[PDB]
Amino acid sequence: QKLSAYVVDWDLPKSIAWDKLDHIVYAFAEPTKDGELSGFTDSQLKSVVQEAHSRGKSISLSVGGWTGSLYFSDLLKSSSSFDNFVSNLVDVVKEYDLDGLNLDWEYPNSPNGVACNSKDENDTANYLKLFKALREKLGSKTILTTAVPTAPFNDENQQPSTKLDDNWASTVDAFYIMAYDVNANAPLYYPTSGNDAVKAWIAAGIPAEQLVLGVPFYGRVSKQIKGDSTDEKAADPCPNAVATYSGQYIWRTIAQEGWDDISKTPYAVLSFDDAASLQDKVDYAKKQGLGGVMLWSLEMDDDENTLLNALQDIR
Ligand SMILES: [Mg+2]
Ligand SMILES: [Mg+2]
Repeated sequence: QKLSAYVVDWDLPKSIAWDKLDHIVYAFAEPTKDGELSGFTDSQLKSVVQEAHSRGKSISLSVGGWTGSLYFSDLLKSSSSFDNFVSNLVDVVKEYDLDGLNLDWEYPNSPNGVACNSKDENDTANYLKLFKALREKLGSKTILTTAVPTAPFNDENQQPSTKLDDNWASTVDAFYIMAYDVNANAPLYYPTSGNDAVKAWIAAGIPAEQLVLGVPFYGRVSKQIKGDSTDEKAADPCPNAVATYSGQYIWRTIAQEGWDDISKTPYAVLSFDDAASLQDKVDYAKKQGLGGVMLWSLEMDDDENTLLNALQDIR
């Protein structure tokens, strides 16, 4: 899986450029307070799985996400909720014939992310309990990945773990660094960036070949002011939460509506990514011996696949 591409349940790519990618990550299934799965479309996940297998491609289900991380901590600290969650993850792998599961908790024991997310000092340890249990329960041929922040999972004082249980690196196949929404939106060099994140995760104990550099097909605008037509005002799943904008401009608005040396990204203020910066990220990933790259998200590209084409050197 040198090149993985996220697709979203609420806006699937009408047509997937299958031979231009290796791996589809389907977002999101949201864990409920009770360890159930929710939020994704049966028929749609079935159909995408069937198409991926027909095209000889692999597909994972992403569990969690920005508004799907409310109950990870609560679920994983307790016992039979942990077990119920593990069993339902095994069962969704059964049901949908999945090649992998991608765990996207944002974030273990963190003040960042959705404000009212459940958080506990033991979140990273129970998260690895979850991964060891999943590797247990699913077999060796199931792909276990996680979408990860720019720094190793927070410790029990809400600081990036300086060392990780190498049962991480031996249980989890790949770690997808979400090196975007940093501030540059997806800076390659920097107080963090893709390079700084790769350094931190390598120093924490995750080898480079199990690290996957995450790149965006969008940019963020600043003067939170509104982005383009897809930036709708939205509130987090917390009572009384203020609804806000993201500032998002997907690549398609940039393209149809017609440089920063330090971060190696383009500015317009709209900080975003084009074929040049994405090629720079690919060159970085190759020079560092990373496992590949992941992209968020596939539907944001244009008809002529500008951004997906600019990534082909990884594969
Ligand atoms: Mg169902
Ligand atoms: Mg996200």
